[PDB]
Amino acid sequence: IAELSEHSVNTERVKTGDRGMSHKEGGWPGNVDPNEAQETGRFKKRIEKS
Amino acid sequence: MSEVEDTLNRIKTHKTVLGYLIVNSEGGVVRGAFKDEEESKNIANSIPLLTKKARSVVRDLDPTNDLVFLRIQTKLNEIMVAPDDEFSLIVIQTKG
Amino acid sequence: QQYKTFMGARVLWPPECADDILEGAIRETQDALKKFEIAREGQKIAEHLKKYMDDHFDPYWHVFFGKNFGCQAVHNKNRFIYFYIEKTAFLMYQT
Amino acid sequence: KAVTDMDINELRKLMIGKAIINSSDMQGDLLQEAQDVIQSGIENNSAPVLNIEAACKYIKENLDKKFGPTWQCIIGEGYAYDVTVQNNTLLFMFYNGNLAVLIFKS
Amino acid sequence: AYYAEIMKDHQIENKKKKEVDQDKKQDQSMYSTSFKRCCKIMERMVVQNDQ
Amino acid sequence: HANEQIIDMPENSEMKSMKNDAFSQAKFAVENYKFENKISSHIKKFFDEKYGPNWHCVVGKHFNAYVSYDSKNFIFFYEGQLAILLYRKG
Amino acid sequence: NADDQLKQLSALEGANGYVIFNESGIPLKRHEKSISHEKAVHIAALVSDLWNVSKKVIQRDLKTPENDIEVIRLRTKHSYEYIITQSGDFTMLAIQLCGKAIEEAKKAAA
Amino acid sequence: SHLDKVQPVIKNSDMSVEMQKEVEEVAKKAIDYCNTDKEIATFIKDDFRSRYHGTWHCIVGRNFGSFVTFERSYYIYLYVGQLAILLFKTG
Repeated sequence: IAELSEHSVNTERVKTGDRGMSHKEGGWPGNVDPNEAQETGRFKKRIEKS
Repeated sequence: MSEVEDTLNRIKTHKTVLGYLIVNSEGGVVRGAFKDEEESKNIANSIPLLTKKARSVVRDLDPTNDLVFLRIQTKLNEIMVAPDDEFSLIVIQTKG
Repeated sequence: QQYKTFMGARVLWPPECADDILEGAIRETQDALKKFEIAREGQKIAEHLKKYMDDHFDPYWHVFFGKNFGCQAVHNKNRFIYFYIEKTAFLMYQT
Repeated sequence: KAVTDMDINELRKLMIGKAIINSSDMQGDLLQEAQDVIQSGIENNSAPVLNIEAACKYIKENLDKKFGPTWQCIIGEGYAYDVTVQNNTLLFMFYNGNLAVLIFKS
Repeated sequence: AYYAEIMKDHQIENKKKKEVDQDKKQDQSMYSTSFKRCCKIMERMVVQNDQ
Repeated sequence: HANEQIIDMPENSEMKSMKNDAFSQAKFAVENYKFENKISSHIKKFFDEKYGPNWHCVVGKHFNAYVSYDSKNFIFFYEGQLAILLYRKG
Repeated sequence: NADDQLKQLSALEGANGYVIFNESGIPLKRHEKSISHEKAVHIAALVSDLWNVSKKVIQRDLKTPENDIEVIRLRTKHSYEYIITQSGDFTMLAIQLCGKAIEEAKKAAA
Repeated sequence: SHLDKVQPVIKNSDMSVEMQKEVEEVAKKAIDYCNTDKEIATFIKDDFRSRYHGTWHCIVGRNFGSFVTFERSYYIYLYVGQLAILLFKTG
């Protein structure tokens, strides 16, 4: 008999991130926050300056 | 009947109208009365998709209220469409 | 766990099998896969490889390749070969 | 009276706990399980104002434990999608008013 | 879809306008009453633009 | 839903204990451990305990395999979505 | 000065609401009678698509080079009338009624 | 000048800066090519599936929300005007 040795090998399971994002809001810029009233209110006042 | 087939003949004969084209609900040509065929084939495919897309616009805001009549206005031309469930009537009138 | 690239193939770097049996093995799979594809008729290419091992090396080789699986097997000293190629991972061990 | 009296703003207000199925690629018995969980799930974490993230945190975790590991579920007012799925792994049911629920198993 | 289930729930004054249509295959197919309205509206609106 | 299996187990001479414990263990092993490698470690360890050593089992969602086994010791069954394969050799 | 036009637009007979959009899609200014920000985000998504689609189609699918759309008048059931124009980058969607619906709206107010 | 106007914005991008830049162009190219929203979803998936292989799922619309299980470093969420192009690959 030939001396035996056990080795386990498993195929690399691709990593499974879980993330939850809403798009109920409209399309603003990045620097501006859609929820915050200040951020929106200024950006509207910047467009009206033509 | 003289009444649909006459009124359709009348609006064609009417001055400053390029042609009236009836589109079937399945994007098909029932009657097409333009000069060049490329325009008529192009209008047969392109415009009834705009009217279905424009129907979804009015529908989202109020899903009781359906499209009765759509009029686009271009630089040189006007494009007027009277959509119904069975058929859609399309016209191209040059602006005075 | 640390893999490595030798003879255009992605093998477990500490080579469990002897480096001659491993080289000839990987090269035969690459020259088998150049003919028959894994996607279509994938059973045939395993049976081709299994018979090949018994001819050139000791008998009773087990052959196991898939896009996704996980096995713990008992094998002989220096008779265990586990290598990735593109995406498909090929396991085989002598008994 | 009846349909004529009923306006959109009356229809939505009249009835919130209605249920309506559009597509159904999944098997008859597995729908009955999911339908009960998503309806009870959304109404719980509907909160004062409907947190669409919160809804799909609950539905994601529930449907991971209940069936399989990689289960993906998205809800919205309106959207377009093309989504490759396994056979008999997909249910598309929208809740009353302006809520479209797509659930599938990848 | 939602509206279809409400009509099923409350069958009170079932929707008429049965799909007999005009048919006839060729030589004046439908071209008749909802479409007449669309033709009449189109005529007026064509005139409107010239006047 | 396990439409097509391959059962090549003894069955006769009260060796159904060695076929039934394939379907029985698989179900308990898969739901608890939830890791392909660790299944093949559990099912093997059991079948070695009861019916003596030199069993090899390989568990995967999608795999190809051709192998040599000991006649009337090889069974291939789908436990739910997963596809478990176990057999003796030596 | 730029507010007085919004006041001038409600003054025109039939006018329910108005909504202005940037090139982006954000609503700049809306009426108080039409819903504020909630509908204004909704009504932007439809018209910005409807415009860009029609803008595109007339230059390509009609095979008419150099012919940009100026106005769009969606007439509907009841007496709604959705007028879409474009001055420079910005666009807008007015909503008027007709004598029958104006009279109905005045009776509802009374 | 319409490509300068749309100016596509990227709220959440769990992806490399090089692969992100490619999505911006495809996202712009998709909208100006396509006549309806259903066509946008179809064009994005098919273009990425060709470039990078596997099982993509693309969703785009006005108002929605998205809890999903994805291949880590294969998820982007960009909104342009009122359209949120959401693409994610799964194993």
